[PDB]
Amino acid sequence: QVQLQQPGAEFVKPGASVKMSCKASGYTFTSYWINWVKQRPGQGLEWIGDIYPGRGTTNYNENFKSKATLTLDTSSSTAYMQLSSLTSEDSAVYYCSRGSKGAMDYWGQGTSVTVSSAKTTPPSVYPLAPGSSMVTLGCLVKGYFPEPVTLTWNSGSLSSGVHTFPAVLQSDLYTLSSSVTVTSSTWPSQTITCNVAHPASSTKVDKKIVPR
Amino acid sequence: MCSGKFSIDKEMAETQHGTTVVKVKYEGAGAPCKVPIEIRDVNKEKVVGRIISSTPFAEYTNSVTNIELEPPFGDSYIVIGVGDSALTLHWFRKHH
Amino acid sequence: DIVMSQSPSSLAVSVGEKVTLSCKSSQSLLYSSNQKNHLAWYQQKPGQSPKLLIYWASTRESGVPDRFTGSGSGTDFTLTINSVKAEDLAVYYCQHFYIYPYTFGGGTKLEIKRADAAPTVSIFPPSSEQLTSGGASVVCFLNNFAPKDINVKWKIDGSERQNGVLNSWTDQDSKDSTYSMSSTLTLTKDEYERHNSYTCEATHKTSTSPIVKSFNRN
Ligand SMILES: [Cl-]
Ligand SMILES: [Cl-]
Ligand code: NA
Ligand code: NA
Ligand code: NA
Ligand code: NA
Ligand SMILES: [Zn+2]
Repeated sequence: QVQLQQPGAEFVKPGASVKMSCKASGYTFTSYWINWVKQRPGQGLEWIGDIYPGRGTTNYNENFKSKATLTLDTSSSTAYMQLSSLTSEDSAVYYCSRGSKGAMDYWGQGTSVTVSSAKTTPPSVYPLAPGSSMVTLGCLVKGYFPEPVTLTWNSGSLSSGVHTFPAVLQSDLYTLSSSVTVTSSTWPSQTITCNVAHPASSTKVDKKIVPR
Repeated sequence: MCSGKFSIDKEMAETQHGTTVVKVKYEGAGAPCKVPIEIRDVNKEKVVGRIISSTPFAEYTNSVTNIELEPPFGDSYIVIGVGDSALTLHWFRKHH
Repeated sequence: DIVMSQSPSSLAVSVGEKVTLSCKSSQSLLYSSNQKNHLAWYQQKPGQSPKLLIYWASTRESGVPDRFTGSGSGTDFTLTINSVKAEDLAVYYCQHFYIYPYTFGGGTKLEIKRADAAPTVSIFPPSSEQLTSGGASVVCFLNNFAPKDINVKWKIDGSERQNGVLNSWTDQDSKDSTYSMSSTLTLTKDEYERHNSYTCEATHKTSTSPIVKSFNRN
């Protein structure tokens, strides 16, 4: 089926540039346009420009004329966008989409770009055990940068009853938390462990929740 | 109107949404000014109301301007500028 | 550039209820050549990429259930959802492709309306590891409640504490249509160890009396 594959995230300093890919499959690549769209965390969608595979035609939003560059590689059925002279204003998710007559009928999952001069900092992971049929445990992930972190329980085999909350930035550092609710009769007999991966710092931390 | 010379910044091309766009670099004094435009069918007969762009303007000497047109099917001719400085571009739009 | 304005900015609707969303253009999106309105609607579920629902104002994209219908022309458009489903929570955007550059509306947040539900409150004292680094976070989960509006109040030895509190809501759950919230009172170990009782009180639409969870440092 139709698919557009983009890298998950990019972390770069101000003044630098970045290049991100958009790999298409499931249809004849030269028959459709590719758009690029920007979305700031809490905001809407902004069209950056488009490019037509084959002919090489490009069009830009005047807002991104000096900021963005759209290119192709027809052999790999890939499209690329480069952003230059980066600032925090450029911190956003960047989607690629397939265009059918101006409508964007398919989308990539988006590449989240963080532009910051802040130092990369791995997360401290703290277990949250209870100080009665179901018991709620948790993990507090504190003092990391940048986003994102990926939180699983028992390496993903525990998914139901999970609430992972959006991180909050306080003083150049993020903090999020995660709860998991399991049957009381089978904890702590059947162990529960939170895994917190932080690709930016090339770090993962596993913390088994033990009764206090 | 705008009476300076016009030149092509990027050759006319088809857009994702069934129009055509051409970037023209204004090389003349008197900006800002109205870009003289006129579309003529194969019979040099003025084809009407197919300039999708709002009345296009040149901002300053050597200012590029995007013009979007909805050319008719078959042969057409886009006259940009006025007088002997006028550019005449040819376009052919296929039915699909 | 063209400006796309959407109203309302947000609304709440029940499963099975009908809803109408608006999108006005600052100029006509109609091509008289083929009487095609260059307008599209998209649905972006939380944490996901946008999905195309309709194009040319009235034409449904393949795979989209017919309960989504597009209507309108010129500069006045509307997307109607009848028999709204629980999984339809999302932000709906309108977009023009009349001319470069394409621009999107501000979007409309579609919240789902379900039966009220009081939160399950759980409190957690600081872990030994954090204390060793000089920190002392007290965490409080308030899970699966139905109306988003909710207040959390931290008391230390029975005195309200507003400084050092950070809150975060999950997005509305797709299935049960509930919300969840984490509230963390971050203290230093120094202050934490000078007080005894720590409490979080959840005042919610579902109860006149607050839901109180507490522990003693003992
Ligand atoms: Cl104190
Ligand atoms: Cl105090
Ligand atoms: Na292909
Ligand atoms: Na594990
Ligand atoms: Na949190
Ligand atoms: Na485990
Ligand atoms: Zn104190």
